[PDB]
Amino acid sequence: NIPSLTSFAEENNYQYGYTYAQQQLNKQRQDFERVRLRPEQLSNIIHDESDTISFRSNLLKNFISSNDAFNMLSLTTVPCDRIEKSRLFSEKTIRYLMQKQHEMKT
Amino acid sequence: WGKYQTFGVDILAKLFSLEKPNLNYFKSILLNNHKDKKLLRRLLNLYNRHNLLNDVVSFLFSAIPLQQVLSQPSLLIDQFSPVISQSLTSILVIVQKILPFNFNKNLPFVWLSSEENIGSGLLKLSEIILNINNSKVLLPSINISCVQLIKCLVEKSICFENCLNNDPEILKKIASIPNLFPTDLEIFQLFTNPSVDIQIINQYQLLYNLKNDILTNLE
Amino acid sequence: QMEKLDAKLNHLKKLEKFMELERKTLERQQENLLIQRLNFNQNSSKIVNVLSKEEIRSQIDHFKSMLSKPETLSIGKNPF
Amino acid sequence: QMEKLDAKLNHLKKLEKFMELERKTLERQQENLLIQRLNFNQNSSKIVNVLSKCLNLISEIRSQIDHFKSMLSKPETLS
Amino acid sequence: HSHPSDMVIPDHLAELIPELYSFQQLVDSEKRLDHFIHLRNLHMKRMVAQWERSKLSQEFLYPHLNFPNVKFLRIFISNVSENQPWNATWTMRIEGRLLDNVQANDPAREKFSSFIESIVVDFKLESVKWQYFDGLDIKRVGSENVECTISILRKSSPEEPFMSYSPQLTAIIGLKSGTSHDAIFSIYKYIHLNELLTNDQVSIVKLDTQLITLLPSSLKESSPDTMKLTDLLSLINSTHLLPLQPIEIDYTVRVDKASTYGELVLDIEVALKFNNTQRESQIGAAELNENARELEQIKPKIALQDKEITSVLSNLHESNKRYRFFKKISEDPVKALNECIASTSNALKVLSGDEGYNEDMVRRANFYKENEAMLRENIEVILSNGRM
Repeated sequence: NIPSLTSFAEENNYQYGYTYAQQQLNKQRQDFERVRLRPEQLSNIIHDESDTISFRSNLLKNFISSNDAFNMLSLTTVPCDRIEKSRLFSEKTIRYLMQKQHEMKT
Repeated sequence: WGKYQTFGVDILAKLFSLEKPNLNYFKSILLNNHKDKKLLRRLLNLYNRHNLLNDVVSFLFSAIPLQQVLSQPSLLIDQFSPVISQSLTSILVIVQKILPFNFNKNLPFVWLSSEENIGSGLLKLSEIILNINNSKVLLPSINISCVQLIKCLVEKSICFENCLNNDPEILKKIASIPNLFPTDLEIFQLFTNPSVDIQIINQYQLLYNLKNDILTNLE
Repeated sequence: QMEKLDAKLNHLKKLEKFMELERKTLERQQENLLIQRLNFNQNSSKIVNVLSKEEIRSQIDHFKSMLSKPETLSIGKNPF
Repeated sequence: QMEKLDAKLNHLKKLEKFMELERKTLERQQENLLIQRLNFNQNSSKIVNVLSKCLNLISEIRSQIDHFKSMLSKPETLS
Repeated sequence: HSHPSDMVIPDHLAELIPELYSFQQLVDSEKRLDHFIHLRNLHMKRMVAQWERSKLSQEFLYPHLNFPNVKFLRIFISNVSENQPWNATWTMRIEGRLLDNVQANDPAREKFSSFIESIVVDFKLESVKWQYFDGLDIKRVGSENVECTISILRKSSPEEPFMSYSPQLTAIIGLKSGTSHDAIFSIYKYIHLNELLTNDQVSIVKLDTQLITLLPSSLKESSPDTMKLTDLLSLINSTHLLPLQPIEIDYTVRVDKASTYGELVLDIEVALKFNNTQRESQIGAAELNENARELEQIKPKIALQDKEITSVLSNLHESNKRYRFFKKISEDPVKALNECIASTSNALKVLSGDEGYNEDMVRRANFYKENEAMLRENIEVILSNGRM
């Protein structure tokens, strides 16, 4: 097949109305461009991450994540002088930067 | 991740097939009725010379998964033969019919030696595709597309150096690509196997005749 | 860390370029040697098959006998 | 990320050693080229020397053999 | 669930924490490092495959200049002939001497007896053979003179692939010996430089005056036949190749000369199981498999690190959400405390499944005075269709 560019012309094709070579080329045209342009009627209809995203699950997760983070704010009756600060380094990041600074003189 | 970029390399492959409005407009955009003259000259310098050409060619060198099909052997090329074929067709159109003067930077040289070594990737891909069909429709076109693309990139690099004439020591730097320019032993292998084509070994022997003319002009 | 990474990367890339250039030069010199050898032997055989048409019999047979057995080098170990 | 990078930067040394293997192979090919060049030179010299001996002992025809002597007088016989 | 989305720290965190650029261009600095390993691996898959193809070639067969598998061995062609008037004696001999620091009376020496394939001295008295001692001692009777063509076959083991060629092929190729790959490659590179390649297909090859004598008995010198290359490659396999390597020397045992036990020279060399072991086509494959085992050892420690990288990235996004929620409140605590309520009851209306307008908005009369436009449309639409 792989019919033509002349078979795609408007003269050899039907229009809103109101030969043999044309009716032979339009067989191969409609037999080529209906196995090429047909959509996939099976799975892999996900196509990406941002099509199977769920508004209901994210809305439920945000309803939980706002409620518990607001219960963290108001109901935690620890005064501001008593809120102890967290460490800016870990127990492993403080070992690796003692190791690499020891090995930095090479 | 998603095959959405593979749709763009077919828009660019089919819209380059007309020498009139489709390629004249693309030529005047990539290289350079009375208000859009002001609009186009406003949009082109809002896009941050020749950043558009190297962006389009570097994106078309993406979506050819060289790293993925060469990491692990026939399934991935049998799945990605149309996107590879149309991307190589688009790059061949841009190389042959757009690049030949207002340039100020050597674009085929910074595509050939851009630390990713896409020419070696195309040569290994041609080896891989030549080692499946002789040991599934588009592959004889893809082999000749790869070899002709490497040949046209090297020749346009030398021609751009002859036009610009600012970097004289490039004949060393072209011949110092670690897996370009296939050796005489694999071409000796290709001239013996009956399962190969005629145009494949013709493009290979043309590439080797380019390799010899590198080393003669080197000194 | 980034500096040591880019230093070793540049060194390995320059080593790759040097090895590739030397391999290309070796392949070129091998092919040129083979071509010159074929040319010399073809020319010598052509002029000896032309030239043959006493003393000239002895010298022509001497050159044809020397051409019939090309020789190589004496490469071995050192006994003493 | 730095613990991830240091593993590959320790991995690079074997790929460095493969370059030394390639340098060994290229030096062996250089040895082959030198020995084959030496075996070519002496054979070409001996053959052109006994060719000169034959043209010394040999003496539409005269101009042909004198053209042959113009050929093999200098080592242009590769051309 | 390999999400490509959450590998990006796009703008809102990198502007606040400047180390994230130092993180992000770290990761990109890794991404061009591993790719350099990838172009390394396709390099090491290449050169080994380059060398197993060129294993047969004499680029890696004749140079072995660390230790070549060859030991030279000289042989005296001796002749003792007395008891004649000056019974003509014919004590002809062949003596083998290993070129070493070795002696003549050395016990268990690598002579021409312990190590020679064959020495077939073809005499003109009675011819002798050598089926695979301190010397070759031949003596028959006779009177006048005897000439003997001394022929020495070298140790023609199957692991020395350097074989001789035809008397014609040496005149065109230039190699008096070598492997079959040189015999298949030298005429191949000879064809292209004198345009004997033809097209009708690449297989056809014009013959030459130097190539009609390649096959003189096959009768191709009678017709200049531009034939296929297949007949040429099927020609040079046993029509010219593999003579089991002979050396020859012509000499006569003389009637009056005394001896040649210490006067005559020869040149025959030979151990052989060294250079075919430490070849680059197998050492490179062993190094490739070593690096592959090292990659497969180093990979799960990388995967266990990537697990924790993703688990810390998820906590970074979760903490970014709570930082934004705690900052927008602290900036304006009356407008954020009206957006926190109006997006909580609305977050319940959607999750419950209910829909519609706000009940307390549409209950008043100014709603139907500001929406005077759409009601005159909808009342006519419902009345004209007959549903009012």
